Amino acid sequence: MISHIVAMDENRVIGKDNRLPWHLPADLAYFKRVTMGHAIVMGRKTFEAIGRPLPGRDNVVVTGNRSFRPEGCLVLHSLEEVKQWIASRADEVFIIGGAELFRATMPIVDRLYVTKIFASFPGDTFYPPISDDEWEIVSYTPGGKDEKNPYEHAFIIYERK
Repeated sequence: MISHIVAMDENRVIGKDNRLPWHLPADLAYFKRVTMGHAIVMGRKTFEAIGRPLPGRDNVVVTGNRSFRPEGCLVLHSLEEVKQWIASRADEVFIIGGAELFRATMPIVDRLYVTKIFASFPGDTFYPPISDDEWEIVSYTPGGKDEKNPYEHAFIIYERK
């Protein structure tokens, strides 16, 4: 199936000035372990902030510009190209970002891996609302606050009701 994977704070902030306002190694390691060997799908801003394809993942970028063609990535330019690509999928695919792409794909996704950080940070981009009428928690794992991870957090998995 197709899944969203995202880290957000108490107010659903997912970014500030194209960067993350927090640093949580535990979440980066979780993201890496979960996405390893799988396709990750991201918008242009997300790819740009990363700068290069993530190793061990099949990197996919969704942007319209046909001149945008970073090395080591599949680029999907239209709603038709994205659906056809989605239609052939068999393994779990991860949409990793861009509030815009998260919004565009919410309807074809059946699972959300949400890392909730229990703190508030400056933010200018947010993950959309998760409807209680549409989603329900199927897994919840408290995270470990320590010297490397300065905030309480939790790894949550939602699936459709």
